[PDB]
Amino acid sequence: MSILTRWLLIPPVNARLIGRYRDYRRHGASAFSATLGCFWMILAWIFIPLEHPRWQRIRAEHKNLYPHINASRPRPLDPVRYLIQTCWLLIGASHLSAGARRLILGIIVTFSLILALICVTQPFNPLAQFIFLMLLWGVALIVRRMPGRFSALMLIVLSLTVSCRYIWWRYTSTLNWDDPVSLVCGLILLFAETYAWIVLVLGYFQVVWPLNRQPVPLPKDMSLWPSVDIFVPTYNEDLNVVKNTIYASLGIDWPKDKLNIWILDDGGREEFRQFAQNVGVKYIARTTHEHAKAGNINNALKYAKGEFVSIFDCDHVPTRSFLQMTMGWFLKEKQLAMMQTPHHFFSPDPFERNLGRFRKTPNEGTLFYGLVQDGNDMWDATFFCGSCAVIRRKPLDEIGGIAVETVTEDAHTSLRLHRRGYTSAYMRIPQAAGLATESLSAHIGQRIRWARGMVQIFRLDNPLTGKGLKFAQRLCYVNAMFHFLSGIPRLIFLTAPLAFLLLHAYIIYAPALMIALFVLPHMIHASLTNSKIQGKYRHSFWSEIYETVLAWYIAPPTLVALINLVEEEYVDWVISRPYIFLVLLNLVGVAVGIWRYFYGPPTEMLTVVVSMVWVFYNLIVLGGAVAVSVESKQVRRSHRVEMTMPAAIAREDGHLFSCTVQDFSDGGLGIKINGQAQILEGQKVNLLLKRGQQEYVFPTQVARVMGNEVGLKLMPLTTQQHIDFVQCTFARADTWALWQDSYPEDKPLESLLDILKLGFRGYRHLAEFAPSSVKGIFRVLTSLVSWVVSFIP
Amino acid sequence: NDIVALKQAFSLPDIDYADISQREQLAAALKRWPLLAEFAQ
Amino acid sequence: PWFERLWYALANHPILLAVLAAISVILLAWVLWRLLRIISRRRLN
Amino acid sequence: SSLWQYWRGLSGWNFYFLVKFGLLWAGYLNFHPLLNLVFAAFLLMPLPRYSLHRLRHWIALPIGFALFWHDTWLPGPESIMSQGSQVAGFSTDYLIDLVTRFINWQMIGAIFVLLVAWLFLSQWIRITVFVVAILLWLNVLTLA
Amino acid sequence: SSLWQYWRGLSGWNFYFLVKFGLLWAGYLNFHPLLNLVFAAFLLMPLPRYSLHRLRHWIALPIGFALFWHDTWLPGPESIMSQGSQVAGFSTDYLIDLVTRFINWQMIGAIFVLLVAWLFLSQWIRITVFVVAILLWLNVLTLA
Ligand SMILES: Nc1nc2c(ncn2[C@@H]2O[C@@H]3COP(=O)(O)O[C@H]4[C@@H](O)[C@H](n5cnc6c(=O)[nH]c(N)nc65)O[C@@H]4COP(=O)(O)O[C@H]3[C@H]2O)c(=O)[nH]1
Ligand SMILES: Nc1nc2c(ncn2[C@@H]2O[C@@H]3COP(=O)(O)O[C@H]4[C@@H](O)[C@H](n5cnc6c(=O)[nH]c(N)nc65)O[C@@H]4COP(=O)(O)O[C@H]3[C@H]2O)c(=O)[nH]1
Repeated sequence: MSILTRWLLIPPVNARLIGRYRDYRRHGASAFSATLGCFWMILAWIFIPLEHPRWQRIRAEHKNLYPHINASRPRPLDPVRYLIQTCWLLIGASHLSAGARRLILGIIVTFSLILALICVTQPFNPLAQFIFLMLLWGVALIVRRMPGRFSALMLIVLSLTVSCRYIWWRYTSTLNWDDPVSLVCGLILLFAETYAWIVLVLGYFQVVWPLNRQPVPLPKDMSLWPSVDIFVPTYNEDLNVVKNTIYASLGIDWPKDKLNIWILDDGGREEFRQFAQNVGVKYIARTTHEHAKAGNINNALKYAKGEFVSIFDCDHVPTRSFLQMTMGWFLKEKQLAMMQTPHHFFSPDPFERNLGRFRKTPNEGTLFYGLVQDGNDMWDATFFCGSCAVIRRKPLDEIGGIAVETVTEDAHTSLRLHRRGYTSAYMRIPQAAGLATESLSAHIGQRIRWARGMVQIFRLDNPLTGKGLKFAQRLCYVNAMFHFLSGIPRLIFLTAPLAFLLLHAYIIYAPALMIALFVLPHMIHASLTNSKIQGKYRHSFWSEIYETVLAWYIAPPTLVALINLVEEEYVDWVISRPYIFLVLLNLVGVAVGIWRYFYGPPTEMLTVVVSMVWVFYNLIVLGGAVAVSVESKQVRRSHRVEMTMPAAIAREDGHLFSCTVQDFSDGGLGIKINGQAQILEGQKVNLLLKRGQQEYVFPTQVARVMGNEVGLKLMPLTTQQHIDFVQCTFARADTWALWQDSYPEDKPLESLLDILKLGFRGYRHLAEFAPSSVKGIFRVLTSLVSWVVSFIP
Repeated sequence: NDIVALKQAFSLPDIDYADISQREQLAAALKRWPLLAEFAQ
Repeated sequence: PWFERLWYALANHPILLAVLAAISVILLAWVLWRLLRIISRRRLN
Repeated sequence: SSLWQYWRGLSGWNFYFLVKFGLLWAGYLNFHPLLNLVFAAFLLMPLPRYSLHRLRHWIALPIGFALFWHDTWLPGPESIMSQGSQVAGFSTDYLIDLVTRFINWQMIGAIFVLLVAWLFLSQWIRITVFVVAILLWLNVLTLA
Repeated sequence: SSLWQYWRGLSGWNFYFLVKFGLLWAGYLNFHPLLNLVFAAFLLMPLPRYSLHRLRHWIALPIGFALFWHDTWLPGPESIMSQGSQVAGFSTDYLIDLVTRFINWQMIGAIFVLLVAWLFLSQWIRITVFVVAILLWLNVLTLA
């Protein structure tokens, strides 16, 4: 029958069709798909001039710029996608006297507050409110592009005016006093939002003015420098994690006559005793194990004799500049009794490891140790955070040592020191790096312990109502304690629209337009103000993910306390149960809402849309939370730190070649050689590292050669070689500061896109494994529709 | 050059760094080799 | 009714209220900036 | 073998057909679908040489001009040739005023907008096949 | 050329067309869809050289100014030229009162917020396609 085709169709087109059909048959594509593709091709080339060289040049780089379209994979409704993408592109764009000064301040402040009260309590019609919204939002946007602290204050005040307006409107004209069911839940949501507003106001106060304390130079004479004792308390950590801490301590740039390093062991392990004997540091193994780490430190204080005590965790390695950058203030302020240093984690956190964003997004704790403690510094409320700190022993002996009551002993002892009149200080430069939690369960547990301790301090010591303590200190401490009571409001927020969608209950009795015109400015201004203030500390919309991960596990213990090596990828079902339950509830709500959009009253058309967008936001948040709960592969014994240093390699025949170190770990290095000079996968190599102008040699064995990249494994080193290696790789006083300074800034829209992709990735992750089999089908359907829509944006 | 990197990164123009490790190594070297001790002092 | 009178005065004036709010924000920011500078200088000494 | 490059389309004459169709839609043209379809077939009919194609275009330019003139309601050129003496006998200022009054700027603006839209849509809309389809539809309407 | 990459868009004239559309919606305009469409086609006419593009913009600026003046309900140039001497000879108080009554702060605020929205859109959503579509819709509605 090929003769008929040859006669009817010109042979070039016939050959093209036959070849395309054969290619799609070999790839499994349907013959009907090939026929439809050819029909579209011919109808286009006759109804669309594809001969234009402009479109040919666009097609030349179309694959690189738009790799989401495949010419060899036809799909139903392809021309609709082409038209939609084309429409998106065409749419898209390609001094004075005291009394007079006080009176002037009084009049200015009262006038400004009267104007703010008028702005807050002015009823509007929707158009007037919208104009007000656009104007104030534009003012915020303009002030955003203005570096400094005055702009931060302006944004704080503007946000406070907007939030006070929102709360005033909610408390005046949203509570519907008609129903007994549309009242209790509405007031519950109102109380949740009032708590959130209070937390926001106290946080704005806390970081209103970071102090930016600077190190004070030490005296030139080395005989005036004070004696420092370093404590390293260990209970069950392996020696491989404390060795680097001890080696970095032995290399601290402090006079060895005035530096004693102690290893505290609550396990009575003989390996630690022998290690202490070999390296020359002290050792204490108490017979009675009471009060845990606080008791260990107290027993150590019973023997140590030094002016200052510096507490280090097992995994935290100090830089050599730590004592020189810290001790200056203790000799300047006689009242000082505590100094704090940031906590940095070179190990990838569970979020960073699982979600694949390690060096892109900032760490969870760099907002606290980067901005919050600096804010607490101004009000003299910088509390002990466990490690990377120095305490003067004379004040610490008066208070009876480290507090032993709560599980968070550091905050308690800092609170006692502040209540006895002593001050505290904070230094911003990261001078010690530790290991992050190895799993989501560990993060949940440590946060639970911290929250339990903070609630215990709130119930027992009660910073609000105690003894001599400044009001700013009270506010800072109560804000830190309230931060851990946010689980219940988060649960309310995640389960609020399900009320109306499931059981008709008007939580907010206002038209959807007015809700959009009042709630939205609050959120927009809060996001902008935080993005300016906590700029290189936390990306936008990420705090909700952490909050929702913690909420279900922090709310029960906090409430009770108020009353009284990944071999294979897997999903932590036990940890992820609450997220899956909330996803099921929200999606059954969205099914009911889809029903109500048609079979419900027509007047409730925008309200259902508002509830549905709320449910969609909830689902994105919970999907990100689930995405956290899948553990990525981890077979590296030691974690690697990406640092670029020039180096050199020495062979046994005496040839030296230059190389660039790209990453280092406890027992290896990774280097890059321009051309793969001379190295094989078992040869011994001497590695030359420079610390300033001094060069150090370390024996290595080659483990992997993959072209330019070479992996090296460290040979058994002596103690001095260990110290030198730590001083050349880990305890460098430039790695952590530049690490924190290299964090990208906060882009709210890009952050939203990343979080949406993360939620989609989490849904796809759960589309593979399923605890309750039934959920499998639903998850697969959701992922299917979601990627179909993504292909049709 | 770590201290130089810190100074270039975050202010710190008046904190003179006292490298006590280098001084202790130099003193031990002067004690160990009498030639260096003779020429230095 | 004085609050009613004040509201009716600016019932449909969003531009004027935006100007007043910006003025209040700038002035309160200046006062807070002065106070926080004073407290910061006293804090570092 | 690039034998397909002998059937290129009617790029350059698509504006002609579009203007004629617009005039027909506006009622200012006496349309002959059969003659237009014959002209389109002649234009789309290939010639062995590119120089022969240029010669065909040069021959069809007077043919296209004559067809456009005759499709309009203007009187035949023979009457103009006969009465040129009488026209010259009339005052020239009155003739200038009359020709300035006769020109309709609305149609000129519409023609300019159509030319711009044809130069732009020659990216997403191949005008040759659409013109052929519209001409076939008009021929079918006039036949049945 | 092969590409004709000269359809750069209306660029700043999107705000001009948006202002015209808003004034027409307010009801203060004697809109001319044909003249607006011709002006838009003139602005979107592809030109090879950038110097010709700049010259076209410079020439179109007073043309657009005159078209905007014509499409309004303000009196024509004859009245202005006849009453300029009287306006100059009038007292300052009457001129100040006339200026105050002529300026509407609501109109100024609407124009400013429209300009800000146009800036935001032109940063994210281009406006040439929307302006052309709106002009075509208005022309079709008026002609039909
Ligand atoms: N035999 C051997 N080969 C090594 C080693 N380190 C790197 N490679 C090789 O280099 C590739 C690039 O890995 P990367 O740059 O570390 O970037 C890695 C890393 O970011 C991540 N990754 C893979 N496995 C692990 C793991 O066990 N732990 C961690 N933390 N990340 C891992 O995935 C990326 C891609 O890794 P691959 O697809 O496996 O491809 C790896 C692998 O072929 C090593 O210690 N031993
Ligand atoms: N900084 C650095 N160190 C390197 C590199 N290559 C090897 N090492 C060091 O050499 C040790 C042995 O690695 P291996 O023999 O390839 O044997 C490796 C390899 O089989 C596997 N592995 C670890 N990470 C990766 C990875 O990213 N990708 C793959 N494909 N395998 C990995 O786990 C084994 C244990 O590796 P580790 O526990 O990391 O212990 C590693 C590490 O200390 C490198 O490119 N960079």
